[PDB]
Amino acid sequence: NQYDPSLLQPVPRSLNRNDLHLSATLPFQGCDIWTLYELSWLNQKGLPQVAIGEVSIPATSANLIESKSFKLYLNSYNQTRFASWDEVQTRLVHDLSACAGETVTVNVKSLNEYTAEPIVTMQGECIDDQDIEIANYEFDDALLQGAAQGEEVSEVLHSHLLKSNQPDWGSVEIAYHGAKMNREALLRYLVSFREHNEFHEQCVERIFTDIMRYCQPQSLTVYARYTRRGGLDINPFRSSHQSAPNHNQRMARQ
Amino acid sequence: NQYDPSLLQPVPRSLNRNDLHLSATLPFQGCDIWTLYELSWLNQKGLPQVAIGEVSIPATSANLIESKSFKLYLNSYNQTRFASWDEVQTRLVHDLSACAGETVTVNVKSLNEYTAEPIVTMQGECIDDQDIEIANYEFDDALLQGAAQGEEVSEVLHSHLLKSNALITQPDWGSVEIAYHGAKMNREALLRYLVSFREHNEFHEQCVERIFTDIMRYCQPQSLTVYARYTRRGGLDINPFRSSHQSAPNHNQRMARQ
Ligand SMILES: NCc1c[nH]c2nc(N)[nH]c(=O)c12
Ligand SMILES: NCc1c[nH]c2nc(N)[nH]c(=O)c12
Repeated sequence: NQYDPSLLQPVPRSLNRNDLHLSATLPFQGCDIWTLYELSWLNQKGLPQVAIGEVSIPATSANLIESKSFKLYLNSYNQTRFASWDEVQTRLVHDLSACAGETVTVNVKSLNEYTAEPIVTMQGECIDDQDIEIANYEFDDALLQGAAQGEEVSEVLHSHLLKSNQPDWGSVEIAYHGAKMNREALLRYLVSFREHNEFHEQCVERIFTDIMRYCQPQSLTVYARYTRRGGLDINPFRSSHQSAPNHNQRMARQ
Repeated sequence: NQYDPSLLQPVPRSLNRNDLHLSATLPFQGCDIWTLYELSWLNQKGLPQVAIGEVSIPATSANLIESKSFKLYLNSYNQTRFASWDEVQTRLVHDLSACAGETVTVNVKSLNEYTAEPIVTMQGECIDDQDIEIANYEFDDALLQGAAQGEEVSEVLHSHLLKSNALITQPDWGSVEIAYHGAKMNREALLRYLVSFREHNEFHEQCVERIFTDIMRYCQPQSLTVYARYTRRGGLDINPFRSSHQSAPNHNQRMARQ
């Protein structure tokens, strides 16, 4: 099967946001950064081309794009001849923007651009090394109740323990300014996502809205980077004060 | 549920090797390097642990391990408490060696070991940049016929254009590095040959062996190494290494698409 933009499946963002009981206007801004590790097509002469794509979808887009459908859409490029790399990037912008409902940004880079590019970790302190027992993996947001009692602080915390539903795996970076967060509670909360079902996008939005309503920080940023499924990974960034992360560099599991 | 070694499914190497007309005594030595990006389990206290696994399976093993079973087997660790990372590494070795049929080597690394680790590309000259037309995608090994007419040389070549499917599937993507000492290979022929794999259905390990045996039969190098690095599926990638003279690749460093 060749190029087929109708393979893309929009999912209205409002659908699962309704269950976060949001306000009229969004409490956050941000974007979903997708890495397309498998991007490949044929040039005009039938010679395969390979590239890595990077896509940025604004969090204000009416829809997100269902990842399997994104994967299938990309696969439809595989056996398709395009006259150039510019054409490929342009069609990607067109189709993805059409689907999302807002202009999407797309970078199509040759593999060579990645040579020597670092695997990175996240900012701040990892909260994952704690001596605690967890017997119960059921999602409990109330785990955050009275979570930030501390001194007013600006800090960045991260965790590699985000898991969801076969399993999805992710790391999450939480930067905030407010009463200092209890690290055990935060860890327990994050771990409680383990058995639970939502899109990565929806999960980041849940974590943001839960932290905001329980811990009431002055400013908050929640940024997760998930390992790829079907050659694509999703990296939702949601912030009270900030538009996007500085770069797309991959983490160890990605 | 809980840790379950029975999920592992071996696939005998003999299947494809018979297909490639090999005897019990192999033209090559080597191993299959797997990277396990998703390895996770619970510590004794129920706190999730995450690691990247690195598994080397000797090419002399009776069996390979079917990737999906391997993934499912690994998932069974997710909700299981293990006493230590040491116990995890031990269980992996024991179970994977039993499935493969020979002692497998396993390294379980913390995520932190990868910080600042650079992405690498393969060695030598990329053959991918050629202005040529591909008329059809059917696998053709005869594309290598008369492919090394050149003066005697030692060189390393690579291509990012390896693609494959399998009956069990969704395309697989890979890069392949070929180092040889022999009559110099025509790069157009080699590139075409590799591209002709696009619609091919076989496992990564089988592909690499096919490429090695094809190059050996058609190009008759004095020594040959074929090393492919494939993108992951289900959290696992396979990097088969096959050489006349060498037992293993120098490292597991990941490539752009991996
Ligand atoms: N992770 C499950 C999943 C399936 N399809 C998806 N599409 C998007 N955009 N995000 C997701 O998290 C998923
Ligand atoms: N990629 C196809 C595939 C499915 N299962 C597999 N198991 C192994 N060992 N190798 C493979 O290439 C595959």
